[PDB]
Amino acid sequence: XSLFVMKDRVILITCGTITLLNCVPLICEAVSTVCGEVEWVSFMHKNYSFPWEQKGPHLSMAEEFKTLRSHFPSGQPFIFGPIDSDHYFLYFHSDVVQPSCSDDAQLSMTMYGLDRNQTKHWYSDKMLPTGPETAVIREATGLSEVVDDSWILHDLQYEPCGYSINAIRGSEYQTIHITPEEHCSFASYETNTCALNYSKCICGVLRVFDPERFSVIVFIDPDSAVGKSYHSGGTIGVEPEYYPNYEAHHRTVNEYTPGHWVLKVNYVKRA
Amino acid sequence: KDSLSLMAMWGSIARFDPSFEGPEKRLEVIMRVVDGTHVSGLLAHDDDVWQKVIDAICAHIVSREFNEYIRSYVLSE
Amino acid sequence: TRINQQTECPSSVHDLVSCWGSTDSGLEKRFELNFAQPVDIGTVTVKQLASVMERAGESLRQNSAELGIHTLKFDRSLLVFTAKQIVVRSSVSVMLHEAVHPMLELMRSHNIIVDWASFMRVNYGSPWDMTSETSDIMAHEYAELKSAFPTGHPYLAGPVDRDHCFYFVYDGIDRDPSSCRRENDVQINVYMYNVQEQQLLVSHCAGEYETLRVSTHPFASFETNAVSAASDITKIVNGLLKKFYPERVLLVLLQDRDAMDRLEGFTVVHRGANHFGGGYVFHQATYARS
Ligand SMILES: NC(=[NH2+])c1cccc(/C=N/N/C(N)=[NH+]/N=C/c2cccc(C(N)=[NH2+])c2)c1
Repeated sequence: XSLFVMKDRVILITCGTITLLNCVPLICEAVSTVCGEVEWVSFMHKNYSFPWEQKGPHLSMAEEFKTLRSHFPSGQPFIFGPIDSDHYFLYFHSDVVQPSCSDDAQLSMTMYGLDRNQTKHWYSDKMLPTGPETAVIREATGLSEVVDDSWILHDLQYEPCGYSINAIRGSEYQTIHITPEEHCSFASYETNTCALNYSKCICGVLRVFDPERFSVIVFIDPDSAVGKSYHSGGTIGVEPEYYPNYEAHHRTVNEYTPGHWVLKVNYVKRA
Repeated sequence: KDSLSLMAMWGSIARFDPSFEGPEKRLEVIMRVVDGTHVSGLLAHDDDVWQKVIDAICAHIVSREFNEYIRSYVLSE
Repeated sequence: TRINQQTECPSSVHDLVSCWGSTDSGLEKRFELNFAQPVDIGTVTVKQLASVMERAGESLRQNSAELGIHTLKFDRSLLVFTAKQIVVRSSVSVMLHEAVHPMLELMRSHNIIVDWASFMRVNYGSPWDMTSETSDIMAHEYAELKSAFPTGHPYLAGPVDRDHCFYFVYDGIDRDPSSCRRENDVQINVYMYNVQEQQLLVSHCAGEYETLRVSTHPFASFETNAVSAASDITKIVNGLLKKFYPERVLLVLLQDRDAMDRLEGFTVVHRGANHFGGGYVFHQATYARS
C-alpha cells in the first residue's frame, strides 16, 4: 502493499521480498520539489517469518540499520519484544527544529494462524479488482463490518490466493493484507484512526480472522485523544481484559523519542 | 550475520514447515512546511511521481483512490 | 552479488551459530538463577561453586560467610549465593556463558530445581559493530542460554546503538493457585559510565545485600535486592551520582508480580519497560549528563 500519500507525509507498506528502502532517494526528491523538508522518518517491520529469503539490505537488521544510517545518520534502531519470537524492528530519525503539536495515531496488527473456514474465501483462480466478486468476499468473511459503507474502499483478490484492501474516509485510512496459506497463515491490519479505545476496532478485526496469535503495536502522540487518555491512567483498548480468549505473553512500553511512546503486546490464544 | 538477526532466525526456524512473506515493511516520511511549500504539499504531485517511486522497488500500481486529504494506491509485486 | 544456497536448517542453536555465524564492547555481565524452593545455605559448597567458575576462567581469591549470604570473589567476578538465588556479576573478558551449563548441572546434582534464570549484559557499543567481537560472543551466549532454556527468550531494552541492556530470561515459575512460589523480589541496578578497582558487598539484613563493582574508561556497577531500597530508589542513586559523578547512567528496577522520571543534572536519553507474561516488569532508563 500500500502507498498512502497525504498532504504532509508518505506511508509505504510492502510485503514479500520487495526492497522497500530503494525508494528513499525519490521520496526525498518528492519532498524537495514541493519545497518541503524531511523532519521525521520511521522504518518498521514485524520480524520476518523467513528472514533467509529477504534480499538487499533486508537480509539482516544490521544491513537495514547500516543502509538507513547511510541516509539518516542520527537515526536510532530499536527492537521491541522477544528477539527469537514475535517482535518489531524500528529505525527512527527526527530533525524537529520547530516544536509542533503531535496528535496523530497509528494502530498496527499482525495476525498468524488464520481461521480455516475463512481462508477459503481468500482463494481465487483469477485476478479480481474491486467489483461485485470482492463484495461477496467482504460479506462472506466479515470485512464489511470493518470497512462499512462510510469508507471509500478498493481491494484486490489475488491468484491463486492473497487479498488486499485499502479504505479511506476523510483524512483517516485503513488497510488489510491477507496471506491465507495454511502453513504460513498471516493477516495484517493498520489504521490511523483517532479513537479513545481501540478494543472495538481490534475485536472487529479479530472476529474476521480469530488468529492463534497476534501482536498489536500502538504509537501514542502526546497531543492526541488516545495520548491524553493514556497519560491519565485511562484504558486505550489493548489491555488483556478486552481479550478473554487470549493470553498476553509479553508487552513492551518505550518512549523512543521525548514525548512520544509506543506500546506493543503479543497475544496467544488459550487452549 | 549479526547475533541479533541470528536469534531472530532461530525463532523462525523453530516455526518453519516445508511460503510467502506476510509480515510487511513500513516506511513513513513526514515533511516540514516552510514559507515556500506548495499549499497542497505532497498532493501537488501527479500519479506520475508516485509511479516512478514504486518502480524503484520493482512493483506497480493496480488501482487508485483519492480524496481531499489522501491518495491511496494498491500495489503488487 | 548474492546467490541462493540450498542448505539444511540447523537442528540446534549450536549448529546455527557455527554454521550461519576490537574486543567485547560490553561493560558487565550478570547471570542469575532462582529456585522453585529455597536452598539450605550450606548444601552447595564453596568448592562446588568455585569449580563451576573455573569453567569460565575464574579462580577463587576470597570468600566470606554471613547470615543468609555466601560471597565469592574472583579476579573479575563477584558471586552472591542466598537461599533464593545465585547471582554472579563479572567483567566482559569473562566468558560467563561457559558457566551456565556447569552451574545448572551443580543445581541438578543437589536436586535443586531452577524455575527462573537471567543472563544480562550492559553494552555501550552496538552489537552491529563488525570490527568488534561483541556479536560473536553474544551468539555463543545465546547458544548456551537457549540450549539450556529452550523456553527462555532474549530481549534488548533501549537503543541498540546507545546504552542498552541485552538480557535473556527463562521463566518456568509454577503459578498454579496451589503453588507456594511467591514473587516479591526487589532488584535495583545502577550502572555509571565514565566515573571520576574493587568488588564489595555490604549486608544490612539476612539474605539482603548491596554489591558494588568498580572496574574499567572507569565505570561503577551497583546492585541491591533490599526491600528497604525499593521504597526510596531516589535517595540511593543520588548518593551514587555524587560519589562517582558519571557522564551517563543506566537504571534497572524490578517490579515483581507481587509489587526514574528525572535525575539531578541528567537528561533522559531513553525510558522503557518490559512487562513479562509472568506479571513482573523490568523498568529501564538511560541518562546523560546535561
Ligand atoms: N498487496 C500485496 N502486495 C499483497 C498483500 C497480501 C498478500 C499478498 C500475497 N499474495 N500471494 C500469496 N498470499 N501467496 N502466493 C501465491 C503464489 C503462488 C504461486 C505463484 C505465485 C506467483 N505469482 N509467482 C504466487 C500480496
